[PDB]
Amino acid sequence: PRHPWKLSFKGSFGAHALSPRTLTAQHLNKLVSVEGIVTKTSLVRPKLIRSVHYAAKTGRFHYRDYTDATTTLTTRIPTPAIYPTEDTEGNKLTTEYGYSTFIDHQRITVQEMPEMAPAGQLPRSIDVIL
Amino acid sequence: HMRRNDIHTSDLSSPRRIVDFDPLRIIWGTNVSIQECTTNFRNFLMSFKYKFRKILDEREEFINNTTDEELYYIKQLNEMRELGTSNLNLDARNLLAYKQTEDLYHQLLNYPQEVISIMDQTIKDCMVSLIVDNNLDYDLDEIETKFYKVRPYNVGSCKGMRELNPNDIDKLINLKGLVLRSTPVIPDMKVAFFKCNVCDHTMAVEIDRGVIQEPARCERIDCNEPNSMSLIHNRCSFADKQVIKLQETPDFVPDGQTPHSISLCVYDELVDSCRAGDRIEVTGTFRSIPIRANSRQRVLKSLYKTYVDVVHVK
Amino acid sequence: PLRDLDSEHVSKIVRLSGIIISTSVLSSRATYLSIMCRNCRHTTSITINNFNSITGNTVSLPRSCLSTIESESSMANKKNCGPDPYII
Amino acid sequence: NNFNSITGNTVSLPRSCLSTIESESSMANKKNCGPDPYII
Amino acid sequence: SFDRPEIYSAPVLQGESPNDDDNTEIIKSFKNFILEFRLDSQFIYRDQ
Ligand SMILES: [Zn+2]
Ligand SMILES: [Zn+2]
Repeated sequence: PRHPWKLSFKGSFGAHALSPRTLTAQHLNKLVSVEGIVTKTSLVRPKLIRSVHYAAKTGRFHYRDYTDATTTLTTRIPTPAIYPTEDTEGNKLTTEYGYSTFIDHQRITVQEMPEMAPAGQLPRSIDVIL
Repeated sequence: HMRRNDIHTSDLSSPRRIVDFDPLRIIWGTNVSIQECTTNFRNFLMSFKYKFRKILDEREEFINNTTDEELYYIKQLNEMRELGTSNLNLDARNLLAYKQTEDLYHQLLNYPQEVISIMDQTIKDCMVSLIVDNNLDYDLDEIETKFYKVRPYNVGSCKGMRELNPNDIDKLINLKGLVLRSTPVIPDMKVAFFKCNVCDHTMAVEIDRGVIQEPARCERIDCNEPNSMSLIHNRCSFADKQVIKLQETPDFVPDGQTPHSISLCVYDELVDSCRAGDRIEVTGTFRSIPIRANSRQRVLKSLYKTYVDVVHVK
Repeated sequence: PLRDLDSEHVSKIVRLSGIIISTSVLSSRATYLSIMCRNCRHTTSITINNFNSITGNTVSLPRSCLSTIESESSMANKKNCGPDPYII
Repeated sequence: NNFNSITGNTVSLPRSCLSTIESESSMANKKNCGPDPYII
Repeated sequence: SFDRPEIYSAPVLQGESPNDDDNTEIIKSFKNFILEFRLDSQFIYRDQ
């Protein structure tokens, strides 16, 4: 008959089925399943992935790709590529929304469920990026 | 020498802003000709009678002989010379009444900054000519040192502040409102006084469109130390500026409009002329300035702040 | 004459006669040079029109990136590119 | 092995690259990595 | 995600009185010398 395929996981996690209170730093850099209650749900914001620009003098379409530490599991060199307001030859670039790509981004706060939270102590929470 | 702070003055003698379009000379950005406006307002001052205003208002059966046929502004200028008065209150509809000034009325509404200065200059010239021509006993010197200013009013319908548009900036507007409070008298710097630290040489610099040029080096030929002029804040001269919070009560209110409150600035003699709680009618030019986002930075906000720069209060 | 050159002729146009011992090989100077930031990817152009100096670089690459001071982008994506971040 | 400090980095990333001072390779390929060049 | 704001100019007023030490006046005088110089009957520098 282009987007890369992602993965999702189900099944028993054993010692990785945890709680926001139970999460410590020994579980860092590990795949964990966390049961809780959502308290904060931030605004869904678009994140620029590739920006497409037009040079009217040469009549050409350029592009630039952007990345951060959130989208990748393996850390690489942080290379901050600025937004190109001009090309190599010095011509002015006009940005082309609609041809640029934006990926929806949200962050939620998962707090431990009050049913299995301690009845007097303050609850613990974590941030999840979707 | 205190000048006028209600309206920023314009230099009639200077040909800087003058551009010729084809002769006839026009201030750049306007359609105002200095010579033509001076001649038209002079003819209006010599030849206005209140029966013209009665004719304009379609009020014919109410015309009387002892008042309407008398030269209106001639007798106002006579009694203004007699009392030492330095202000002329000009009704804007009187300009529409006269045949030569219906253009000038429009030029008064669109470009008050140049037109009001033109009226001030020709009022001073007429003040001189009224004692030169009729050979009065008054000395010319006190008339010359006196600075005469005009206050136009009744400029039109009192449209709401929220019904104004950005193309109405620096136009004469008229607003009926209620005064809620006023700030104390604020000193605006007009002349700055600098003294050299090592030779005590003092110089005074006038302000130029809100910017004071600090002298980097001492003006004397003997002393030329960089960064030696220090500003003394108490030797320099200031001007009065007051901000009044007005609760506008317009004639027409759109659907679901909750009344707002504006800030209006008065200067010089008009300071403390408005107390809290009175219903007044303010005419003045519609101003907008950018507001600094932070105190430490000079990065200004893109959205402008609008206020009314007051000319006349009724 | 070459022996009459004094300190009063410094930075003045003088006319002097003589003979030539040696003409050196042609060095390559840069008139227009385009530069790119190492990691910031900021592109800049330097045009130089003063080539008459010897033993000293009167015009050089900037010591720091010029993207921050320009504030060209509304997004403006502490980040420091480092000392001498431009490549020709 | 010391986590008992508060309000202050007793142990931090090195200010400069440690490849030059070690001289681990016989090649040793002026080159400066820059201030704070290490990433975690 | 906007572009570069641009700065541009246009001559409107006459400006201040020109000074012979100004760079613009020196450039204009040199331009006049190049265009208007005659050796005997021809513009040698313009033709050159
Ligand atoms: Zn001094
Ligand atoms: Zn950079």
